[PDB]
Amino acid sequence: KGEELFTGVVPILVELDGDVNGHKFSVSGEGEGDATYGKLTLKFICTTGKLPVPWPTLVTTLVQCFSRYPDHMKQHDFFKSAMPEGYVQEMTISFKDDGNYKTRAEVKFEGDTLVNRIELKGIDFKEDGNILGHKLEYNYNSHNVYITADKQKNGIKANFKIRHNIEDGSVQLADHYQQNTPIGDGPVLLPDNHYLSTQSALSKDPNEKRDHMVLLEFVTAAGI
Ligand SMILES: [Mg+2]
Repeated sequence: KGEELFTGVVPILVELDGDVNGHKFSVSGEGEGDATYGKLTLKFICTTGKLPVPWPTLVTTLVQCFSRYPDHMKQHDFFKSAMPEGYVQEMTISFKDDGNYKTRAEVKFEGDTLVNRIELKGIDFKEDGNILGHKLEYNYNSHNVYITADKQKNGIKANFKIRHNIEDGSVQLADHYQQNTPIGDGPVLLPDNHYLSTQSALSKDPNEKRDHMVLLEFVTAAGI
């Protein structure tokens, strides 16, 4: 059973290949998760050079199996129930008045390591918009990820709106539509409606010259 794999600290690897308006890039991340505390600590590096989009726009794409599900809600934790075989996570991320990302990720164990492998495609971004113009602040607001069951796909859907702070005081909305489906043929937990309360802090490694992001995140299930 999947939740048993998450009682301790688990190493995490994240590998993303991206193309946004023909700008090709890759990101590699390493860190660890401790679902007992809903806690993630990761460092991401752009391995191809400078990142052509703002780091905050990639946070939702770059492992909700590390959410803390309170004991009384453990029957609603799809994400761990799909492990170790894993799940596919697909998102459409619609940036208001701008372009969109489409992502497809596979999240699964490789040995004792939780791996998130992602392909991201971004299209129809404005050259001097907040994304390609790098007008987003290097910070991150707290959000609720609203989860519903998708019985016919044996999985879940999520809907939420990320509020990215713009450097002039305004907000760039990024609407998210998410679908997750198990990779394996074993049974999974199909949840009642609930949400994940997520808090994220972005920072820099003072000794790192590559383009990078240090992320500390807490994710807690609620709403039941
Ligand atoms: Mg077109």
